[PDB]
Amino acid sequence: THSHGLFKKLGIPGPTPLPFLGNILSYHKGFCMFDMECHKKYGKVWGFYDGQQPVLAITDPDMIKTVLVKECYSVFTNRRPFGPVGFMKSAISIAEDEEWKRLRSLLSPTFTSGKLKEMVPIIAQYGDVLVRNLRREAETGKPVTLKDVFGAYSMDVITSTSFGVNIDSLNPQDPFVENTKKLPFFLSITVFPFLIPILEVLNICVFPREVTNFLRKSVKRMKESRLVDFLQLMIDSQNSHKALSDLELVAQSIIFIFAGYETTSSVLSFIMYELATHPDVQQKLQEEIDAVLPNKAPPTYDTVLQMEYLDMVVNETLRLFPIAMRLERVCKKDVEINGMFIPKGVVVMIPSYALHRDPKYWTEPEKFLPERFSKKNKDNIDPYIYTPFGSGPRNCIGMRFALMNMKLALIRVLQNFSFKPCKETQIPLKLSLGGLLQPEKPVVLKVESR
Ligand code: HEM
Ligand SMILES: CC(C)(C)OC(=O)N[C@@H](CS[C@H](Cc1ccccc1)C(=O)NCc1cccnc1)Cc1ccccc1
Repeated sequence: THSHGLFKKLGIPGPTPLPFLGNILSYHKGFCMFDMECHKKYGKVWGFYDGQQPVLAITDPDMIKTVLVKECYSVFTNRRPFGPVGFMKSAISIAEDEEWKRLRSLLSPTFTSGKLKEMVPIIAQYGDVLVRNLRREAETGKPVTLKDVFGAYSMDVITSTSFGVNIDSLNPQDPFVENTKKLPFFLSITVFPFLIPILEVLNICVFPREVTNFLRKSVKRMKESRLVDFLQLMIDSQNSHKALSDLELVAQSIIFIFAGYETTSSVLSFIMYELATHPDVQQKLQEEIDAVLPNKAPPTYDTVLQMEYLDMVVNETLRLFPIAMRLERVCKKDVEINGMFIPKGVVVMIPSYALHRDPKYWTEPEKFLPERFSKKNKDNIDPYIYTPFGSGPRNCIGMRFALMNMKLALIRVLQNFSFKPCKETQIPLKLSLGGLLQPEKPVVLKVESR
């Protein structure tokens, strides 16, 4: 301190920081709106402060490629630290430098296309659970809270694809549904991040210290009972890198569970909102599914990859609602990328949400228009502008699994039901002014049987 002269010095523009707070008062309308304003106010690069922490936004595709791919192992390797984490320091999304590179290696083969084709029959069976829990609400002409029913399915696939456990968590108190339920503080970190090590010597975990105590033992119950799913594929790996330890493995289990719980369910809710508020896209998708799977035939790994309009709908939804909002890398050395000095310790940020809604790359960016991703037009889309799964060595490892999971859900559900707005549906949907990509009011819709 005071780091607050850095961008003034480097000749990089940006909003003037308040003492201690930096620019965080500007987060009151949410990360997203702040980024969009800076992008129009300042242009291709700018700089702000989360407390004393300098953040350099970049929006040049080449420069973004340099950061995320070209200079990844050398400079922009780790994400911005947050804490206290405790033993979750060993989770892949959290770990750093060579220990991350190791965890990335030991867990990469789990996420292969071939391993994912063997999860399809299991992910298929809960697609049926999802339809019956839907019909019980459709036959009773009462509006439906999509996050609950998508959450219950997304919860079902996680427990199954990651440990073998098999519940219809919507309807009992099966010993597993509840510890995963615990699925203001985090803003006080930003002004006082010098207090993270304080909390790390106090063993306060941002992960409720009890959930983790439940699964550290629950895994070693499963580990010593067996002795097709993620835990097996990880136990099988630990049989050039030091093999995955037992606590290390639990920490990955925790990452996968959250990674694909609120994500899968949130995205599915954004897609169903768009398909209800655009009934022709919905009909057109329903037709393509009936063309590929006539007589409500069950989707397989290969018929899913055949559905091009389904892919367009998923991609365009993620353009509008990229649930990460930003990508970030901590610059670990004095570097120069594409003619611009970047001093060590700066956090480099890619404003994905702003870049997805930039009129300078998107005609009518607020409109939901799947055709942007027609095989005709899909080629003009800059892949360092549309980045819903990141890019380079540290992108979303669960990308293909998440696309596959969501699409199986949609096919099964669109085969059987159409989706209409209720009077209680929020149109236009508004994003949580807070810190997550979720709707302000939950998405509720009328569900009717075909
Ligand atoms: C629609 C669903 C999802 C979306 C849009 C999404 C998006 C992202 C993004 C943007 C990142 C940061 C990438 C970067 O920094 O370049 C990321 C990281 C990550 N994601 Fe996902 N994600 C989704 C679901 C999942 C799922 C289901 C898993 C399940 C295993 C998963 C596992 C991970 C991991 C482990 C990382 C950190 C990877 C690393 O640092 O090595 N994600 N995701
Ligand atoms: C800075 C602030 C306090 C505002 O929020 C964060 O601290 N958020 C990141 C920090 S790691 C996060 C750890 C985690 C585990 C369980 C519950 C919550 C969080 C993680 O592994 N999530 C996986 C994931 C989630 C979503 C998609 N794909 C994968 C989460 C993250 C974002 C983007 C890429 C990678 C991680």
